[PDB]
Amino acid sequence: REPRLVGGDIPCSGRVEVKHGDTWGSICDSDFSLEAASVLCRELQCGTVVSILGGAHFGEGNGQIWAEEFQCEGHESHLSLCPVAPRPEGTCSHSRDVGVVCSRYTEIRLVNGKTPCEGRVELKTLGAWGSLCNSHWDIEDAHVL
Amino acid sequence: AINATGSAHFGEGTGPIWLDEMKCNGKESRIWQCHSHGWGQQNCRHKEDAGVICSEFMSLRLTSEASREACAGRLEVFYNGAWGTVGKSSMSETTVGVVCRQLGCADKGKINPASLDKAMSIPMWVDNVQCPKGPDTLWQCPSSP
Ligand SMILES: *[C@@H]1O[C@H](CO)[C@@H](O)[C@H](O)[C@H]1NC(C)=O
Ligand SMILES: [Ca+2]
Ligand SMILES: [Ca+2]
Repeated sequence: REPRLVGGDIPCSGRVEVKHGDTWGSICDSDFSLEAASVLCRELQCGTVVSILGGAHFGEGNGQIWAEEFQCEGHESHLSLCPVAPRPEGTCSHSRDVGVVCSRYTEIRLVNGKTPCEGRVELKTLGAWGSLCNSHWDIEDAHVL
Repeated sequence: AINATGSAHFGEGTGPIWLDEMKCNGKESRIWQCHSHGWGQQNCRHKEDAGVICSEFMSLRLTSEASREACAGRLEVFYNGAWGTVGKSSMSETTVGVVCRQLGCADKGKINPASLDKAMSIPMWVDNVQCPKGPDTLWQCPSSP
């Protein structure tokens, strides 16, 4: 069970697509719960689920849509270990694709520094790149970066 | 069958659910042969349970003007989804006692003549009831067909 997020400009927000070993397929909204979404953000290294958006808000998914329904405890590391329950085929359509917005949305990089690990801090927000202010920037911030 | 009871009306079962969405033509001899989603596959819970009321389900009560159930009144028996009276022929003291003890009114009892008012003039289901010594319930006493 390999999940991924597509169709989103935000780094940790997009439409849910689960790979069943070889094929990529979308997930219907009625088959996704809060516990399953929390596992998906954790597996994708995005931290915490913020919202669950149905109706193909992030992007009209293509390909097949699986009728598998996730019955998730909530503490599973991956979607693969989470028990699921099959359903009769053809239950859901394309217009009800599930979307997930996780927490880790900020993107920061270091540029123009000769070393890849050293450089001025640049942060992208509202569709533009810019340089972070030095004021109130200290060693604790630097270590996390 | 006369009724198919749902929503755990009869009771709540603790065992795991074995079948889901049973579709049967009604003529198959064994319950297994009917179509289902899969053996041991389910999406319900224990709160949903299936009950059945068969044709030969018998209950006993006394009908009176004041109350539907009373310690004195007309004797009624329930069979094949219908209520029926019982004839007075071959009536015995032991049979009267067994009727009273089954419904928890008294130990012995007595037969009073017919009252002035009778409800709906329901038919007779059984006649010539002869009760031996020993059976607490009326179902064990021989009678006419
Ligand atoms: C059984 O079905 C009959 C016929 O529909 C109905 O009158 C009766 O109320 C039902 N009994 C129960 C207990 O559901
Ligand atoms: Ca079902
Ligand atoms: Ca059926």
